[PDB]
Amino acid sequence: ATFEIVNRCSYTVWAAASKGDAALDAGGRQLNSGESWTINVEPGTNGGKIWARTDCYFDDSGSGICKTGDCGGLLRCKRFGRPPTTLAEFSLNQYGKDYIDISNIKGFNVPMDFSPTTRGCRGVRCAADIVGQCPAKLKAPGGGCNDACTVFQTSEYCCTTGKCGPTEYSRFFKRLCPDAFSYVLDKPTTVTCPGSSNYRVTFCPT
Repeated sequence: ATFEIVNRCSYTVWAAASKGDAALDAGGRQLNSGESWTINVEPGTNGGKIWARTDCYFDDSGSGICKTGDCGGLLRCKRFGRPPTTLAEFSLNQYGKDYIDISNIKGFNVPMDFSPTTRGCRGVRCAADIVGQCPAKLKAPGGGCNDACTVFQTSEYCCTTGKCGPTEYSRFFKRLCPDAFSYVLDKPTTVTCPGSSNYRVTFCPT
């Protein structure tokens, strides 16, 4: 499957793509404002994610640090990033269907649109100003708006027992971005697309 990752933000981001135990394609790249990066994701990839990282410094070896979404200090991510990270999530070719969603379960850093470029399903977006409106206790100093599980590490926020409900914090994300997951047991906002669809992830869509 082809993903085109587009940075419409006014600032540089460092895109990342991983399935948690390996890079997808090159795993990461710098995207200046307006740049597009096209990756190939193997059919049948389960549990892939794409995100943006902000305020990164990397050396010639591709080693460094980012203020949001750092993936163990590497330009080319093999593992998932440190919250807060708005996530584009996908599982491809699962019994004939692709499944896509946006998630705020690991917080929010950059607004995102995640849309197919082929026919047969709708996209999803979270483009509200979550950082500007972020509750004081969830604001991340490096930028972004953390989820409550990351900040407080309770069973209720992290849904550790597999029973949890919505919270004051999850409802904040849900109010601003209804089409994104706000907590682990949120009513799913997953979209089902035809198997082998292609997609575009746009940072700062509006």
